[PDB]
Amino acid sequence: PLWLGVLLAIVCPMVLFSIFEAHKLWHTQNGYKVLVIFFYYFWVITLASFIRTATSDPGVLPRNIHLSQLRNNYQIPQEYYNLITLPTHSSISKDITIKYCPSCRIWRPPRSSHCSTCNVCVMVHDHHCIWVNNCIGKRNYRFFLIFLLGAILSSVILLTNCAIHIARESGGPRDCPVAILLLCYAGLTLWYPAILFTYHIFMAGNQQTTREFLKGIGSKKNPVFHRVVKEENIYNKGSFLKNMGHLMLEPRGPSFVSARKPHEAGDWRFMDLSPA
Amino acid sequence: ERALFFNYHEFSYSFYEDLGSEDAKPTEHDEDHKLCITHFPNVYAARGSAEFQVTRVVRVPRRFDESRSSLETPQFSTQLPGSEPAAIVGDDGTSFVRCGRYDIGDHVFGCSSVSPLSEYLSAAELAEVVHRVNGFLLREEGEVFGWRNLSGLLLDMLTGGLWSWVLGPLLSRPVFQESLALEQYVAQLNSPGGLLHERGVRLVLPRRSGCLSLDFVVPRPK
Ligand SMILES: [Zn+2]
Ligand SMILES: [Zn+2]
Repeated sequence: PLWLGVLLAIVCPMVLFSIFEAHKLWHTQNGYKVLVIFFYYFWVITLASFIRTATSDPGVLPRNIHLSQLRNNYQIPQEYYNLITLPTHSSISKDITIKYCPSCRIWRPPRSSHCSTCNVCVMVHDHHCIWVNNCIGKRNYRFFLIFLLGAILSSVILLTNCAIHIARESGGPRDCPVAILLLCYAGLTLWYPAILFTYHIFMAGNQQTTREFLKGIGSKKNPVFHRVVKEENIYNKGSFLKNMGHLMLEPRGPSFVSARKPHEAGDWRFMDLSPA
Repeated sequence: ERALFFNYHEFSYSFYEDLGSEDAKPTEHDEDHKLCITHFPNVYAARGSAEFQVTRVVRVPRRFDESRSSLETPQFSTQLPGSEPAAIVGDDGTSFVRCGRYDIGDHVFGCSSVSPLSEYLSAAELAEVVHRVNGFLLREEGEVFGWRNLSGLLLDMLTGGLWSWVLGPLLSRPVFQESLALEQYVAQLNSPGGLLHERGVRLVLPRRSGCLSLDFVVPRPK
């Protein structure tokens, strides 16, 4: 797997800091108790939110809610294949399009998408994060963001802790190598979460989930300096601030998958009704 | 220039068997006598049971041209299927008349876009029920910058991920009142003494049916 790599990278700097350093910062004046406490608190936040994001519900929709006919081994009719264009309010000047996912057999709500790995249709699909090992949907986007933020903050606090420790030891760097190791590891795991957080801020600044961005990239294959703004956003709200607020802080809403009684209680939402 | 909304669940077919003659065979007919599928197999029942042979489902679709919030939060159409601005109109008008036969089970369908739900509910009653369930869904999901969601998110961000997971459910009872409110409303419309109950139509919670269509399980029409 790949989530164990990140779990080891999250639990390793705690051990290396609680075996070697979190005793010469309590009562040595090589550091600050406030800084030790803050580091442990932010590390607990990061680990708990990573476990939460890795075992949470992305917002999957039930299956086979829209069946059509029991003939030809549950064959899909013709009119279900092509797109369907429906009008929006009198204000929004652009109509909307809607499609029929032939795997789950539901009429996809707007902004939903299909994951080819888990084989479910997530509600507001962002991407299938391999590290967390889950689809980042609508009901755990806030947890994903809390994970990135906690990682950034824990790395910065461990960095300043190790820096104030290495700067105040008199015997020279020849008596604290573990502090330098922790400093390097913090400086290395401070980059990628910061890059991901800034990418997500710039995305959500134009009401664009990562899937939508990589789709609208079109024929240009530059995923860095593409003009993040477009003129045909139905889901636009007016400004960068409001766009961020409506994409990141979105309400979770009820959970549609639950109460699995496989002994023939609540069926047709678990039967593999694929054409084969 | 605006595209007109229509019941996008219904699909049509031309090879079918007319009614009135026991020896009807599948032939091609004029478009004015084209078959239109309106009631669908009961997904909410186990195969081979009795209610699967007794009942058919009728879906009130999802709409988008009614409110400013119809894109973020689900909102369902408040019209009887068959009165949409881009629905097929027949000669019978607004009632449901058996016209032909189609898929296994020898189910009867009418050659218009009208729905057998018209045999039980009326426009005003359907509008009232759908409006109430719309309001319940809206106040359940809530607003972005409202205290429910913002307090939830703030304490969640404070305790990492734990308050919504383990620590929260232990402490507060009455913050979950809207889910049980919608459940009670639907169960009361369904229960004896209710509008839907008396007429022979059962409703299902939009929580079960993925909140992507408002389903009415009706008796299998004949
Ligand atoms: Zn699907
Ligand atoms: Zn996935």
